[PDB]
Amino acid sequence: LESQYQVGPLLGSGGFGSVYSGIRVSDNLPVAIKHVEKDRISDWGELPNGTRVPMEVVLLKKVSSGFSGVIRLLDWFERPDSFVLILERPEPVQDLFDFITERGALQEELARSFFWQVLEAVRHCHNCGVLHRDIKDENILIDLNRGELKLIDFGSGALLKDTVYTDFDGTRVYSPPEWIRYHRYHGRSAAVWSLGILLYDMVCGDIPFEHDEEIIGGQVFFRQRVSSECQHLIRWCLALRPSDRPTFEEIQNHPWMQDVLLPQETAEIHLH
Amino acid sequence: RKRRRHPS
Ligand SMILES: O=C(O)c1ccc(CCc2ccc(O)cc2)cc1
Repeated sequence: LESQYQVGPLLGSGGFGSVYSGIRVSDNLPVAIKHVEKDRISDWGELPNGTRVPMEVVLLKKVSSGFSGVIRLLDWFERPDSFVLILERPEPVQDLFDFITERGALQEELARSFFWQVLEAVRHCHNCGVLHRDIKDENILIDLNRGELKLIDFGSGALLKDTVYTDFDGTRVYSPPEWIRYHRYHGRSAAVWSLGILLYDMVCGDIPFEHDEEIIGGQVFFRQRVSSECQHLIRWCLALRPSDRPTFEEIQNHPWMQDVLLPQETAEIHLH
Repeated sequence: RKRRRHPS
């Protein structure tokens, strides 16, 4: 209903998709109003009501408990040719891709805080039965006042399963070598690979690989001064064989990850 | 060096 929301202009000139600024009339809460065409939907799911919805709606609902680290779906609507998703809109924000573009390689203290929060957000997803499958800096929002990161865009995600995945519609330069070579992957170890790409991206200022040959080659060159502890974590996440990669527990127990800043400290030291 | 976004 355009009676329940005041709809404003397109956000980000379409870079997030068909997302418009909005305000919930009930209480002036800022929202992001995201439109998805039925004709362009890959995977469908069934709601507990038996209603057929896009998988993105199913995954968003499963993670929407109010944990700060993922975008919260507040409501959704079906239209003849589309679904409309009402998402919370934190302000002020910048996405982590733009943030790294203009700040350059991040100090390890800041990368540690950001990476730690991404890890907690992905753990939350997996605990809710959700595999995001498109972790990358473009899909992470920074709340610049609170110092809190938010994972966004579940449009490539899937229900978390323990069996093999044979489909993938995330970002190729973040996808693991077992996907490039065999078009097969398991969810957790593929997520860990994309987190290694993300961590390299943060401390070096851009992702390490652009070509399939680099992804499968097993060589990580560091173009920026990076501590030995951080290099070790990155190389571990980017092990060619999935079983050689760390678990989320091993990542968060790694020496490089200790003594993380709180979100508010992060904002005060690095963002304000 | 050119840093770019990558569509899903
Ligand atoms: O989950 C998604 O796909 C998704 C989630 C959130 C957004 C909104 C981002 C934003 C927030 C504030 C602002 O001022 C400008 C942009 C878009 C897509």
